[PDB]
Amino acid sequence: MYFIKPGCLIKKKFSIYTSIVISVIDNNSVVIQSYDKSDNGDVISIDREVINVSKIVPIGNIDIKNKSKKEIDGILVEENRNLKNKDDVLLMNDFERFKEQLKKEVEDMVIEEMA
Amino acid sequence: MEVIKKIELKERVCAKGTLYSHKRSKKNIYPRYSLITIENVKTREAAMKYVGNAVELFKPESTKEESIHGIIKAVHGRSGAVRAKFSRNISPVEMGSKVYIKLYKMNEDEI
Amino acid sequence: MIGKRIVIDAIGHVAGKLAGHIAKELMCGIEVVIVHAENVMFTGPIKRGVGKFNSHLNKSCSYNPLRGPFHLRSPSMHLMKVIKRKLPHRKSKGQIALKRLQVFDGCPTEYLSVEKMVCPRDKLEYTTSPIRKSYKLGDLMIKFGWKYESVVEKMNQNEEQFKIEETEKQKVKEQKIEELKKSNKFQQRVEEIMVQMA
Amino acid sequence: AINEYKVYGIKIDDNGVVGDEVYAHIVFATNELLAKSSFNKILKKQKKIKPKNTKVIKVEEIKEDNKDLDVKNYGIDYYYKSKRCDHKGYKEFRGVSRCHAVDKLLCDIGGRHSVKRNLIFIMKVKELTVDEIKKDKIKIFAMEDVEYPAYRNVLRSNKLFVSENEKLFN
Amino acid sequence: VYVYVEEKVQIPEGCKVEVVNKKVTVTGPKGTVSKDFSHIFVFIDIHEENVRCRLWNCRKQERSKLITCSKLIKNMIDGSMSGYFYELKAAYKHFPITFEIKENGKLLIVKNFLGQKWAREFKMIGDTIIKQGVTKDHLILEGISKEDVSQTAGLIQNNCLPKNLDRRIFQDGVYIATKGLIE
Amino acid sequence: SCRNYSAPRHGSLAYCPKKRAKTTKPAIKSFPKDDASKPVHLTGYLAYKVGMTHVVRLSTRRSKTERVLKETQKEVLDAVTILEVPAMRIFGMVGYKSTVNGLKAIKTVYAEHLDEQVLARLRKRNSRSSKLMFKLYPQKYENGDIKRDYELLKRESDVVRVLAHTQVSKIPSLNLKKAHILEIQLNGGTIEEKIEWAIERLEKEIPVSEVFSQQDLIDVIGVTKGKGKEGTTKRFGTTILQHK
RNA sequence: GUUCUGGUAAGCAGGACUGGCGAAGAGGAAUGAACCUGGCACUGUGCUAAGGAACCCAAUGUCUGGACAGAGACCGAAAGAGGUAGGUGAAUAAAAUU
Ligand SMILES: [K+]
Ligand SMILES: [K+]
Ligand SMILES: [K+]
Ligand SMILES: [K+]
Ligand SMILES: [K+]
Ligand SMILES: [K+]
Ligand SMILES: [K+]
Ligand SMILES: [Mg+2]
Ligand SMILES: [Mg+2]
Repeated sequence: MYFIKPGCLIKKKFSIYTSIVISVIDNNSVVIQSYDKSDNGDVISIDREVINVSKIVPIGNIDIKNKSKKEIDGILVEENRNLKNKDDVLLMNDFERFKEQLKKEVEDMVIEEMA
Repeated sequence: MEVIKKIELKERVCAKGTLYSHKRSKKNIYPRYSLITIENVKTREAAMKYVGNAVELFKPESTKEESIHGIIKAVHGRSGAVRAKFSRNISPVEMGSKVYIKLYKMNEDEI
Repeated sequence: MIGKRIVIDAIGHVAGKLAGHIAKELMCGIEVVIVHAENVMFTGPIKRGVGKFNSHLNKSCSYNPLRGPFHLRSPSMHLMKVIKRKLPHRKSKGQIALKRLQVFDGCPTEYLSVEKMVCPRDKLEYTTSPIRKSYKLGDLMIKFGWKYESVVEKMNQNEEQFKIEETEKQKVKEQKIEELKKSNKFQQRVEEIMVQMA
Repeated sequence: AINEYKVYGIKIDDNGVVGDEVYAHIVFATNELLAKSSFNKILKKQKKIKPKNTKVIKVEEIKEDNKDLDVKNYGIDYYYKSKRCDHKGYKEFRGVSRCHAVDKLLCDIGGRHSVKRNLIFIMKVKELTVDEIKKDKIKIFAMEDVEYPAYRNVLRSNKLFVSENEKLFN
Repeated sequence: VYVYVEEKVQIPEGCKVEVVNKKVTVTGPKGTVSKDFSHIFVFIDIHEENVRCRLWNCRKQERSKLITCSKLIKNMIDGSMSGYFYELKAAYKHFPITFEIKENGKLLIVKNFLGQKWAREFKMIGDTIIKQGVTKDHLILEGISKEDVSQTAGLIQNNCLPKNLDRRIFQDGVYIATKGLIE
Repeated sequence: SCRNYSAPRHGSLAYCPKKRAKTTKPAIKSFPKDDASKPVHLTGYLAYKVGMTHVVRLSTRRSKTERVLKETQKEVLDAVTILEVPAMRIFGMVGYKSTVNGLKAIKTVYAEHLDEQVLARLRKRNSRSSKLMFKLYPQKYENGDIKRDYELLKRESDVVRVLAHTQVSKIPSLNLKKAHILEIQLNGGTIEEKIEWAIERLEKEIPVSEVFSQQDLIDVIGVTKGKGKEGTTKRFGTTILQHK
């Protein structure tokens, strides 16, 4: 089991990207640095916020024994670099989606004959 | 058999929804308007993008007219339901039925 | 929508909360099958449940008991009557809706294979605090004369057999196909069929 | 939410500025009208100037900085009206602002003593260091010695029905 | 509200303990015992040769349950290294009570209590066995489980008293004399 | 106001509503608990009521605490009923399965040769029949259908019962040409043993001496004498009112 | 509704002041002459009140404290102990305790 202590990595309710806890206030509230992205044009923003614990899920730990705000922004942009909003099939144009569909569909016709 | 074909044609091109009530208070009903829920639409902001779109109720067992047309007029509540108007008033016997959402806008006069 | 069916595994849900969600679907035209009715959970000590049920048996029609209330003594039928009174059953629309519902203790053989749904908001471990007691409907109903407990234990053992067999049968095909598809003999024909579709 | 304001005002009669004194009052309230109301209340009870002989010259909001949301310890002196009489007391809280501290007291007394927010009066708000702390409650959190795990489960999806074989919580 | 509560019990040299879920099982020289703590809200684990209970942010009446949990675990450990005993003693002013041990020490019969002609039969709970003491008036019970041992002894004491007579004149009975661990 | 004096109720409510029985022949509806520890045995039979007489028996029953020295023996006069019990013949078997709705029948299997007396129950009016009743069933012996049937009964059953009829032609005073048919349960052993025991005995006659012996305790099920429509004084025992 | 006189009181008898029902429909308090919102010719589109928002039944969720009694959401006195959450004032202290 993980613990809620400075340097815990968390996700928020119905969200894909990671955020990090910075201070603990009481037995139910914390201060977090939060990452999010505008799907309108890849515009990111990272900012600090006070939150109740019933909206967050812990997943791991990092050191951050002493760091500045600009440093932790760096930690965060590295951490969630790989992640994405949506599966690309819904983002691409129609012909490209059909081309991707054919691959899967033909592969089944092979497998059902080969098995 | 034309009915079996007309269904498959509609199934491939429309979103799906169900009729569940007339517009009503605790005491009175307003049968000129009907309430619909659409399959994967679950917030009021999501639902706003359908206001203006055409809807059709298809009923093959009918002897008079095989389909009724209508239009989505407004959003209703906070969980993504909508309000619609049809060329004829919907009977209480037709509640629970499947409705088709047609992916193009029409004017209030066309119905 | 009329023409849609749904199968629900009742284990670990709080009775009065699931019943509200189910009743709404019946009014929208869905056919519902509930399985494992003997495992639904009520909150509080069993002691309180026993007193609420004793007060119910005391109720009867003064002049003719064959008109008066019928006190049902099976977990399936009890949960059925909880759902019944969350519908408009004195009118035709409620009587139509009720006939779309079936409830079973255990899992019958015709429903072993079918894939099954669940309701996260109504599960005990979400909707209640850990520090307080609860009981199962199967535990209350043995005290008021249910007579088919053992029949349900025998059913429950057939389910366990089917689960282990199906999972074992699946894991072999998963291994087989995933080991197969890495081969050249497979990856060759991809090209051979595509030559005729490109 | 609660805000902090400072109100200034003078006496007038049939003619202007009848006294050369100006009076001031710091208050925690939700808006300016609830602030002005408090100013009238205190003037009439500690002096005897009724509204028709008063004029407010200024109202200002007071705001802190705290760009990094740093956490601080505060002590608060308060009283409230019950059915019996008026009850005085002192309690300690943690937060990112004086207003954050004050909103937590108001919530506490409503929870513990069944009092509406308008029957509670703040006398003093003071920011404190670790050696100053009197009562037991906040000291462990102040000395930076706390970790705990999660007791509440969290939903994965907004859908009402999900397949048995999916992951349900967190 | 308590911020943190922890309790610890040390596992002796010969003993072995496992925890499956909230069932805790113990093995050692005298045999095996197990008990299920699923009815208590607590977190149990094994760590550095100790058994550890923990809770965070709990109420006053939740921490009482944690402590009670920890004392029961110790009794299981102790009982596995040596069993417990209970000693019973017959007392009479006129009619001598007599005892029979049957079924290898799983059944006790009592005869002639206050001159009554009907017999009484008592069954041993769980692992427990019944044995003869230093003089004819004494019985000894021995077993692994402090619960099973003490419950048995109690049932005998509670039944073998006068009824509808003045107990400060009629003082006859079977009484619990001594209790402890075996050497 | 409360009634002036106390008195008990008239008649028992355990038997209300007191309606007329549907037919004159009873089914045994409840059977004693099975025990796998004993041999296969039958649990019931059919009988006809003849009439009554009386007997004298010797007795020596007295209180265990009675201090009398002598082994006193005493005559007692007692009334008795006589029942006639000709041998029943076995003609088929039924298997049942346990469900959430109780016992349900799986299949029934009949003997190859059946008697005129038993076929006569299947038709309504005795003297007007083409008698084409069971004439096609014997083929099922040749086809192996019987051997498939026994397999299914043996594979999936919880309770096994035999079918037996009575030989009415032996009791001429009944004026009856149709046999009576009863379903009787087998207790003891396992399902396989029960089925083999039954198979050995189709078409044969079982005497009453198989089922009961002297000094045994038994339960008797029957329909009482009929008395027509009657008033409250006789039906429930209420008192007659004032003479004027 | 606010007040008064006679009476142990009363859905009792009798006065004063400002609006009602009588002669007043509609939506809301599950139901109710008089209570809450608010005064009516006949149609159509929008918005709010009072009161609601798991299900019956159109619209529901979130945060922080309390509370375990077949309790409460609907509900009786003088007198009281027990459990638990907080305030204030006295001590003692080789963790604290009264
Ligand atoms: K009377
Ligand atoms: K019966
Ligand atoms: K009039
Ligand atoms: K009027
Ligand atoms: K009404
Ligand atoms: K009235
Ligand atoms: K609704
Ligand atoms: Mg007569
Ligand atoms: Mg009115």
